Amino acid sequence: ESQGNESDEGILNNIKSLTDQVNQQIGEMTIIKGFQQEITSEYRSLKKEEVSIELKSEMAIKGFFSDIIPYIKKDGDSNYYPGDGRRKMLSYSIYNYLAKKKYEDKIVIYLIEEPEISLHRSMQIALSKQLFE
Amino acid sequence: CYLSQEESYKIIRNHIKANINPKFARITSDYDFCLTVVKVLELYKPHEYIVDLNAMREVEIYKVAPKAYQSYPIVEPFSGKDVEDLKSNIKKFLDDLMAKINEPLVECKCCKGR
Amino acid sequence: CYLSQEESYKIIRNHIKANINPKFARITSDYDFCLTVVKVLELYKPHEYIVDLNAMREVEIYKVAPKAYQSYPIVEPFSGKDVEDLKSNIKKFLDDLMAKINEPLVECKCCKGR
Amino acid sequence: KLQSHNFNLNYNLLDRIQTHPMLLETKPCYLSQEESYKIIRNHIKANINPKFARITSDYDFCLTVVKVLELYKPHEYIVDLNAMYKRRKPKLEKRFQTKREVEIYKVAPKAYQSYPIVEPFSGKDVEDLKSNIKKFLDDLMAKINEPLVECKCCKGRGVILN
Repeated sequence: ESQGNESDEGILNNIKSLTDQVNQQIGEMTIIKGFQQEITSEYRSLKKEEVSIELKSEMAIKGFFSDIIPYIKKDGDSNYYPGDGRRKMLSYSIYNYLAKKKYEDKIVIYLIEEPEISLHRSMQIALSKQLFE
Repeated sequence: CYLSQEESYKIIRNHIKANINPKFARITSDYDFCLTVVKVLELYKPHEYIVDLNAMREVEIYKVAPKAYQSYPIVEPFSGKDVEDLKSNIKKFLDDLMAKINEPLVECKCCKGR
Repeated sequence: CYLSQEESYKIIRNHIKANINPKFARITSDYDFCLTVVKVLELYKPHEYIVDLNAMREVEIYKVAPKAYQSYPIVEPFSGKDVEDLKSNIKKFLDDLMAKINEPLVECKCCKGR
Repeated sequence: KLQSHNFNLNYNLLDRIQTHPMLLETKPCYLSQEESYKIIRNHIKANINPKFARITSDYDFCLTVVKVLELYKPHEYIVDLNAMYKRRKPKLEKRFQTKREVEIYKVAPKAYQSYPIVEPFSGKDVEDLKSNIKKFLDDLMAKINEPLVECKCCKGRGVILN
């Protein structure tokens, strides 16, 4: 939905080149080349089909967009983490973010059923403020 | 007698990387499937960032690829009636290509490179 | 006025890229987190690969990172008494460093490159 | 003298019509693609010196022989067994290597990965074809049996005849 300028297009093409090089570098390893060469022979012995078996990274084939996910990064810390309550809270902000700018052409009705399940009481008050204030 | 499509690309890359002048041009994308060398739209060469600490539009020139890849221009296979004729042709094309890439930047006149 | 780690790495990278001699050395990894320079163990520069077609050990000098990354050496943050002391210290550091990069290869005698 | 050839061979389709089958042998001939690869693979297996060079991958679709060269000073470096995964902390380990192996010759009977396709053997005569095969066969073997020590004067870099 967002607009893509020329600079973003250049970055998009640059990433595709980087992922392609990643797949090319994987095929250059000895242990990778050794396995896929012999597993090809095993397959050929199984069935006289003219095919070859290659080991490629799935993301480098589908593209970076395929497996991009949000990471809750605490400030001052270089580690990236997939806590649990913060995941529930941030999952609501995605709903908050979408509510602002996703469905501008339809009436959106939210059916929120038992939000308090496995939710800390401080987070319940936070959700209460979102719903009514 | 003509060289292969991939072999034609291989020699240009290896020779461009050889005589490339960082003063005028820079190589950005250097991959087995694509190549992109751009100019350095920037002032005199020695010790600029150093005087910066003391104080306190990018343009592509050549884009080639052995095979159809993204929007990269396709490479052309060096074809010559005689092998020495091919050798003369391959050299002349390269100097013509690479004198272009090392050509000093225009002074920019009105806007003074700003 | 002591320069911090990150921008100290920046000026070396920008200086190395700007004035390098591709005939003598090349940059393998050029990233904001690491930088690697290697030596071209290969002959005279003009058209070596273009003549052998008619007939038909890697070494690194400088490795540096602004922050701890893999096995790259940590860049030292430039320090000095004043601005001109930094400028003098930075200048001499770059030249002696980059003379090592652009130093012509050793013929190495008995192997004669083989 | 007859053909006296175990390996079968082919001729041009157009030039067979005007000739006699007994007169085919003296005419120009070419070998089969897979046959050419099979000849090279079989000879290499029987003729390479195990100490000088090592064959890494021999298959019906690919063939790779690398040159083993011994560094006089035993090379020492550090490897990481956790380098395949980014998240966990690195763990270093010492390894000594003495035989540095470089790829020298590789070929395939047909297009497979990046392997170069073997060219068929051609000759103006069946005996001329045999000599061409023998000469190329000896050339490849000679490249394989090159001596191997690294230069004390020229530390690193490459090899010197010994």
